[PDB]
Amino acid sequence: GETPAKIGDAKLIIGPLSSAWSPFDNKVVVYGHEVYNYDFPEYGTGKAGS
Amino acid sequence: PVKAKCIATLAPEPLVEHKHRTLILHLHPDHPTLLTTRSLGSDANPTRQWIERPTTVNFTVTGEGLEYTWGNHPPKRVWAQESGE
Repeated sequence: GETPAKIGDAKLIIGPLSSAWSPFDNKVVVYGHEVYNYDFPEYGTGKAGS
Repeated sequence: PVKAKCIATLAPEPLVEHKHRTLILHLHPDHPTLLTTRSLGSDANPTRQWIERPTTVNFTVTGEGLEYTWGNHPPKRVWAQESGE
């Protein structure tokens, strides 16, 4: 809520929005286009098969 | 018909995981595998289940022991005494 964007002629300031729901979780896996908000175990640890 | 020893089957090894008198086993076969056990008490309490879908299973092991048969892979055995301190 202090960024303008003088594109056109008008100066416009937006937000910050109140609805801070990031639909992404903290931990996310990503695949090509299908995005999975998955609790991936970690680098360095993942159990075999898992 | 003769008693040939076919070159034969084998299922991928299990993932042994410890708990208190309990075997969690994340398991992941190639094909449907008949798993089964024998709680070696005079209470047998055996189990049988063909496993083709990978499955984390559980086994209440007793004090004296249990055995474990991942397919025609040889039978395992396990001491589960305490772990609850």
